[PDB]
Amino acid sequence: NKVLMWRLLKLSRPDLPLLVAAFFFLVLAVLGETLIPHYSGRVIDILGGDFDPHAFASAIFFMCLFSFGSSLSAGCRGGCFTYTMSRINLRIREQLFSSLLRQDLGFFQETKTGELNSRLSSDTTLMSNWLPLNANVLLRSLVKVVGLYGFMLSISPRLTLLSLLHMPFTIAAEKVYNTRHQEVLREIQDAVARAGQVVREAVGGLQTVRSFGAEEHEVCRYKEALEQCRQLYWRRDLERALYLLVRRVLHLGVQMLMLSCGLQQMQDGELTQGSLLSFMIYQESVGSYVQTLVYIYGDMLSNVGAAEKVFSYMDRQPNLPSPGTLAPTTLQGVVKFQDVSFAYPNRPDRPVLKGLTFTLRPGEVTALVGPNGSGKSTVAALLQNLYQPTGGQVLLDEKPISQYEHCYLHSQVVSVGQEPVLFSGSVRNNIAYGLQSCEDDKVMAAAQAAHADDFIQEMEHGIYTDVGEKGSQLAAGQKQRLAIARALVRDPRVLILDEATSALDVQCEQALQDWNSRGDRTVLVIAHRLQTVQRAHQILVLQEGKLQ
Amino acid sequence: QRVRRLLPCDLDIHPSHRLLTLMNNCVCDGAVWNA
Amino acid sequence: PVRRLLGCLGSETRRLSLFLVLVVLSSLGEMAIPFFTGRLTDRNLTLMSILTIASAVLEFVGDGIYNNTMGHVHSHLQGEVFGAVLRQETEFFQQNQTGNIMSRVTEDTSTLSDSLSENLSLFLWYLVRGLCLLGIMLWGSVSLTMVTLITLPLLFLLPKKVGKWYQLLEVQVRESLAKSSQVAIEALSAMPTVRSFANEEGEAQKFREKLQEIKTLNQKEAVAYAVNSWTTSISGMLLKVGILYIGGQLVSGNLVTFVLYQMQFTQAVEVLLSIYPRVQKAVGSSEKIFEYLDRTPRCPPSGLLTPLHLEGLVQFQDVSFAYPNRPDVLVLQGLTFTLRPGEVTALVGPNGSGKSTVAALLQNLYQPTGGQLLLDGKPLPQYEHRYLHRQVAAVGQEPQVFGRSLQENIAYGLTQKPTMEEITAAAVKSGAHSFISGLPQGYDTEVDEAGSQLSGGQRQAVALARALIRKPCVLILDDATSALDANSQLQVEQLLYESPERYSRSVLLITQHLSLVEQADHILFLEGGAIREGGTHQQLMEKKGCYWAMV
Ligand SMILES: Nc1ncnc2c1ncn2[C@@H]1O[C@H](COP(=O)(O)OP(=O)(O)OP(=O)(O)O)[C@@H](O)[C@H]1O
Ligand SMILES: Nc1ncnc2c1ncn2[C@@H]1O[C@H](COP(=O)(O)OP(=O)(O)O)[C@@H](O)[C@H]1O
Ligand SMILES: [Mg+2]
Ligand SMILES: [Mg+2]
Repeated sequence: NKVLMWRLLKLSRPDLPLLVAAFFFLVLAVLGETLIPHYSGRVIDILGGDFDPHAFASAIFFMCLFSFGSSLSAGCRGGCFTYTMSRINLRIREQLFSSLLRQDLGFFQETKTGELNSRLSSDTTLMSNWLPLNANVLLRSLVKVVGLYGFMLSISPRLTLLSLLHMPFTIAAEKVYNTRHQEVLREIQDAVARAGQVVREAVGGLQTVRSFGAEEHEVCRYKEALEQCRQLYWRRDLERALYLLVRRVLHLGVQMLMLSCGLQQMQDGELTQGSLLSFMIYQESVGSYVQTLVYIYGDMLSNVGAAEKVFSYMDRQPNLPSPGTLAPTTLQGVVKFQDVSFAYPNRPDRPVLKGLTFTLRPGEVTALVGPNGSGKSTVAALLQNLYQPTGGQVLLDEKPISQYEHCYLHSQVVSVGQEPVLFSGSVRNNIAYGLQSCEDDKVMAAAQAAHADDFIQEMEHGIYTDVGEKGSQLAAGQKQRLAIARALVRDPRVLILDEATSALDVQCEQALQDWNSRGDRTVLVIAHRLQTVQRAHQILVLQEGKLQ
Repeated sequence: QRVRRLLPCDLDIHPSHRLLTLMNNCVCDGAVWNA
Repeated sequence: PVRRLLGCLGSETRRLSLFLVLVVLSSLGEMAIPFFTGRLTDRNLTLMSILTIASAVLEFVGDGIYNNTMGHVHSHLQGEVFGAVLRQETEFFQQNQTGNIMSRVTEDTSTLSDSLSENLSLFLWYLVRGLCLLGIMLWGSVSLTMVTLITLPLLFLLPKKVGKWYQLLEVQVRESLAKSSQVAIEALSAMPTVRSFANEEGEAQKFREKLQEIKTLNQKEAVAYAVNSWTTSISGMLLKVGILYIGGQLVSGNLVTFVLYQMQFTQAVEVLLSIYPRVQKAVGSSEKIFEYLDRTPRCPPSGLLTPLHLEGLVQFQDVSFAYPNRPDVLVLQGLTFTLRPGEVTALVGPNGSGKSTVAALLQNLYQPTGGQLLLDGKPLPQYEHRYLHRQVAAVGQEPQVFGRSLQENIAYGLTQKPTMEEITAAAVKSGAHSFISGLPQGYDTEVDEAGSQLSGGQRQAVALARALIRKPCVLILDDATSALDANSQLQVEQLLYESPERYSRSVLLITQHLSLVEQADHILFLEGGAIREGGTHQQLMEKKGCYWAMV
């Protein structure tokens, strides 16, 4: 509807200098086109009547001059319209991506990432590709139609008769067609996103597919999705063709009726043969211009009204607390729970944590153990302010965890995931991930601290060697060591080792046991079994969301 | 003479949107000038 | 180069011909109006309306046929591009990231088929209308039509000269779009890690660099558009001026009709001139998809051997391997070992010694670069793909779980849907039934992407159930020893060492821990890509004292 276009104009406002230039030129373009027929008719009649070489040359010369003047302005206008289209598209994509990252983690479980990417790719183009031709035709018809209506002075009391019996017929059909056209476009979009998700899944996890030999199954699934999209495409095209047919028939009928009425006027009215054909031209032109303008306006409305979910994502407010501000220069490292109970927001009414009251202090390693699905990982997530507790509170240094600044909290408190994920890029940019500035002297110390230098040197370009997507060019132990180095390089005060030693071999399992060597860190280790944490100062046993 | 026309009035609109007319060449921008 | 864009279209060749005959009929009907009604200044109104209505109906039918044919072509091409993409070797997907591949599959095809749909009908319509106009002009005056047709080819020289530039520009634009999509997907897929390390603004900036690289090329695109729009109009007006001059020299009263037809033929030529740059741009855009469609894979073709009975006799003969991106470094150095039915062979070694590479080689993902690997006396490529991947099953070090129902994840890849009793049996055997029955929706429970909803050992249990539902002949276990719970561990050891179904299987247990390697028939120590020691637990421990677990 018009509400979304108002937002579209709101974000299109920075491009006004291009729009005024485009309006400026197209006005010049049409004022140039309005002069060509004069000299064309002049040269035609001079060639047909008594021939004269001299008047011929002047007429053709002025025709050439005006043809230069109009053509330059037309091409010079199309260029700027095309450029502002791309500017709008890029701004829309950038703002959509900047808004997606701001969402809470619950949003990313409810929606598939492949569909998100397919929407970000396709819906913005659907939003902005119509500009270089829809706006040009609409504006040109809008300026030209005013002149033909102003020629109502030919026969005054009949163009009102045009206005009062032409509108209601056309307007209703446009509304009826648009109501279905917008819906079918929205369905086409929500089907194409679902089709793209299949390609996302098939290509992302291709090694498993090849291990199970199911390439043809995925091909069949994608072909089914493409057929589902093709049906909607055909429906939209057929309905558009039907609307075009009915529009043509209505225009022909009304023109025939007015021709009959104009003939009926000439017997006694203030009309003559010379005036009648003079009037008919203006009436035909105004009818064609208005019937093109209505169609263009309706199409422009629904194109925007089709990709509504992009606007919904753009202005969605995440389910997060207000950003923190606290950032003391010194952080003690004391963290404690207070009757913390949690249930995941995506499937609530299913308590994972019943109640926890443990406390941690610096230099005293604490081990958390429990069966599969006990709730250790959710405790680690709550410590990192990834989810908010539904009961009680999490206090760090006697302050609520949500009150610390994001860039400071995530610099002081870091963790190692159960299965870490590494981003594509150089190894030094993975170890120093998320840091504005980091010298190689710190990265090489972090590599030594994580027993990583023994294999980094063997790479193709040393520490500058590229790593494939998701870390698919390294062994599992090498990924684990890089993840450990990533947490170590940030000199954290609170370190959470969520099953970090699972993928390592016995030499590294025993060598890195002394995480409290510095003696000024609050270290939490999560272990599947009690044996590996016999050295822990404090041991917490968790089952069914309750600690022993 | 007023020779008939077999092409759309505007060349930048797809022929599917042609909107057939009765007067043909009498409808173009040349007749908007007229005099 | 243009021939590919016509080869991808030439599947139907019948609907397009019918549309062409329909548009020819419509053009004839529109041309026939004045000779029946009267040329100018007209009981006579009825037949004219009848002709107009007939033309409108014919146009509607032609448009419907053309739209349906274009939808069919779009669907076929978009399916075939993906079908050709999935055939490439596993090395190819290390050079091209998934966020680039799916951007190429989904966006390039939908742009090429949109440009083709928008341009083909326009070109045909203006071609037939220009042909009719030229046919009239031939009756107008033969010689002037001849000179106009003679000077017409001169106007094609400049677009022909500037043709390649559009292709090389569009290739860069499309590759920048693909690179941007890669960053978007990589940021969106791993959101918890991005949030944990607070690198959101870094991802935004990295996306903005690609957007800036696109914005730089878009300006040149707009400038080229403007200059082309200048040149085409200048040439179009020059065409009519250079023949008005000839008419002036010639003067003969019938020249008026011929000039009024030339001023329309010149607009048809002007439109056909603007058609060309879009054809060049479309040729440029489809560079990568028409490389995917015909790039020959490096893998050997699959055979046709499907024995009804098979035994998991797997043996290695001096196998050596090197990953394609670093061929100068040999990851494996002359391995040689044999598997037999009923025995469990444990592969043990430090991190990065090549165990998972051995597992990948056994699954025929990569071909050996030395020696030969044989299964039951036959090389792996000689077997049918589906048969080979049914008889050989494995559990990855990080098993991927697809976002669908648990009954379909366990039964993934099978040629037919198993009965519910088979899935229940497999889930009980792997121990997954201890937690599957606790889910509110049971086996119909939806699974979030990559198994994010499941716990640690539950993923390994589901992967083992998926591997066991096929009743494989060779079983590989990369990490289903550590993360498993107490019940699942007992089930795993029971199936490995005491279940009756042992004697039909050969097991390659890959694990660097002592959890289950004590009872293995053979223990192979892999250090630096080469086997160092071999033998049973007592034989291995005797020659080194406290071989491992010193503390
Ligand atoms: N795609 C690849 N391209 C190049 N080198 C690779 C690739 N994948 C692995 N490597 C290298 O090959 C060697 C063997 O890796 P592999 O994954 O086989 O180790 P692993 O013994 O299974 O390790 P772990 O026990 O830690 O899981 C390592 O040096 C690794 O960096
Ligand atoms: N993102 C999520 N949304 C909803 N439920 C979840 C999510 N992640 C885990 N759960 C459920 O909550 C429980 C938390 O267990 P978890 O802490 O993951 O076990 P572990 O500590 O072994 O990783 C699990 O049983 C799981 O089924
Ligand atoms: Mg491995
Ligand atoms: Mg866990």
